[PDB]
Amino acid sequence: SHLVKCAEKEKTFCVNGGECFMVKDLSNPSRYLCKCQPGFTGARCTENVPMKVQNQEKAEELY
Repeated sequence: SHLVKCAEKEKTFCVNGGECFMVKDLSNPSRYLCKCQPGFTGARCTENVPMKVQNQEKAEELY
């Protein structure tokens, strides 16, 4: 059940720099495990989420 890196055809399975791996064991089809970037959600790590206090746009988080 080792985390072997997804082949190029599959590395796109997780986006936004999501480091795609696959649980290498002779049971599952190709069950994925993606070490996604801090502040992403969804199966494919498609939707970004608050990295900062991403709501206080007035606060000096933007600039």
